[PDB]
Amino acid sequence: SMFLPPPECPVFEPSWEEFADPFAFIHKIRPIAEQTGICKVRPPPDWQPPFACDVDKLHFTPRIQRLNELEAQTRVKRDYTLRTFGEMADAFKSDYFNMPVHMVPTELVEKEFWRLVSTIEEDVTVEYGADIASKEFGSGFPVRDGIKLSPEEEEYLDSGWNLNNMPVMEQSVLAHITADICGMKLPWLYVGMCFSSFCWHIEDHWSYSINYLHWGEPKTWYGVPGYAAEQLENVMKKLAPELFVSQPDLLHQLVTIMNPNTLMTHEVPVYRTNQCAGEFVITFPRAYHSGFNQGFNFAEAVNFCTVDWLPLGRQCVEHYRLLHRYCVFSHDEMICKMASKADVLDVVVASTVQKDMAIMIEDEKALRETVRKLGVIDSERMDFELLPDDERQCVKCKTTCFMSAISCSCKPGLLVCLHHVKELCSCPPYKYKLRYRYTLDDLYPMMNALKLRAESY
Ligand SMILES: [Mn+2]
Ligand SMILES: [Mn+2]
Ligand SMILES: [Zn+2]
Ligand SMILES: [Zn+2]
Repeated sequence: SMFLPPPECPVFEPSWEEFADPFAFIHKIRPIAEQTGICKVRPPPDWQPPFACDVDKLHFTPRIQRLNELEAQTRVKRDYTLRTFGEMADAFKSDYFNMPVHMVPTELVEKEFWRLVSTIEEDVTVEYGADIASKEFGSGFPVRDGIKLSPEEEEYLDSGWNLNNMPVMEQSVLAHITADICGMKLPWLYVGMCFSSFCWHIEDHWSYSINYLHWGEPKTWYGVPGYAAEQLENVMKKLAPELFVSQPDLLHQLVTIMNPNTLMTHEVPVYRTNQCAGEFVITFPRAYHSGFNQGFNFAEAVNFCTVDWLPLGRQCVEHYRLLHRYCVFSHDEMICKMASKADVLDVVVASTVQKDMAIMIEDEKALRETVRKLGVIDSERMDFELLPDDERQCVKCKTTCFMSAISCSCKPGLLVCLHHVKELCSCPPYKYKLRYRYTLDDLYPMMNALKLRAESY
């Protein structure tokens, strides 16, 4: 067996005026949608981006998936063409149900999915496609290519809802990141089949995500609001402890399939939706989500960060430190990069960055005072943004260092963040050097530039 479908998530149907600005729309729906974690957006009937591709020229390496509840799976970063994958996907679904592919009820596929993942006797293996856009397999949305585009492609080129543009818009904050973060700024393409699934997870740095289904059979989603994140994690720790062990890298992250009825039994609020072709699903910061595909389909997704997200982004990095989890980027480095470009920032963006920068400065001031009281006296300015990431992680908590770090000449290249001064080596702290990006005197004028920009209006 029995599956009790969770209640439906909110469905929004914006008008052309409401739809025009994705960021103003996401802010409007936020009080409702953040209570459910996920929501569905039906674009105006006439917003129809053109989907065109040669199924024989689009190639990808499929990923093999075992369908077992509570079994550890890895989040990862053979060859089929889109045609041969489709033939395989259709033959599979039609042979599974002994029915024509389009006649299988969605409620049946859902009930069946939850039955097959819980039955030990069932050894069902599926395949899917998951990767960033490339020359072998590109974006489902129109992109500018040096290739004459049709007027139908031209009108959707600059759309805020074309997922290639969403990151580089001025109401976004990940836009400004100069560092190589391919996984978080570039759209991901997903080629699905019946029962291929995405395990329970949250986005890196508790970011938002937006997902468009270009074509094919529906994608079923389950979502949990951000406020219930720790409640969900506590349920998962009891039922699957193996998933919560410390991992060697970000590549080695462990995720699992878990029946939403198990979460619902433990008082975790869960919402569902069937996303159909031409619809968007938006996930809110720290909102757990999972789901599976109903059949052969093609989706495109991207992470994004609004001004609303900035304080949660800072709380996330603090949460990664407590867990010894690797960061994708330095949150402080992003803030300082935006401060250095205060003159060209959006006014609402400058105002919000200024507020996070004030917290960063006061926390930094307190951390430096504490390390000075531990006996660290020597200091030297260091341009942390020039170091590759693997060369600036705290030995203890793995945090990406930017504002400051502690080094000792006895451990060349090793760094600790200012929370872990006692974890570097056995030398007395007078042998240490405080490496800093900026003095407090450099920071106050950077924050003032944001204030001037924000007060202009
Ligand atoms: Mn099974
Ligand atoms: Mn996701
Ligand atoms: Zn640390
Ligand atoms: Zn030492």
